[PDB]
Amino acid sequence: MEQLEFDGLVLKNLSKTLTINNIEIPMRIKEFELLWYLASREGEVISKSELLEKVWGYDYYEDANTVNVHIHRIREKLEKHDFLPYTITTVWGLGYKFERSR
Repeated sequence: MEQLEFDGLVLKNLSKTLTINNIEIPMRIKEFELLWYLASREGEVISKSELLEKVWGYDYYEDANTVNVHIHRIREKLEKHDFLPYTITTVWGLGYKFERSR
C-alpha cells in the first residue's frame, strides 16, 4: 500500500506526508512512520515494544517513552486541525490502536 484514506485524512507513504481535507500538515518522518504503521493495522492494538522494534528498529532512542510522546504529537496535530472521526486510542499498559473515534 502506498496511500491510505480515512474520511479526509490521507497518508502518503511515498512522500511520507499527510493531508487533512487536502491540506498538507507538517509532520516529522518518525511521527508519520508511527502513524503509518498503526493506520496500516486499523483496529489492531500494537504494543510499545513492537513499535520500538519495527518503527525505531534502525533509529535510536534513550527512552522507551519516546513512543508515548510521538502518539501525543500525532493526536495533537489531528485535533488541532479539527480531524475528529479517527484517532489513536491508548490501551493502557497494552499498546495503541488507530481506529474510528469511540
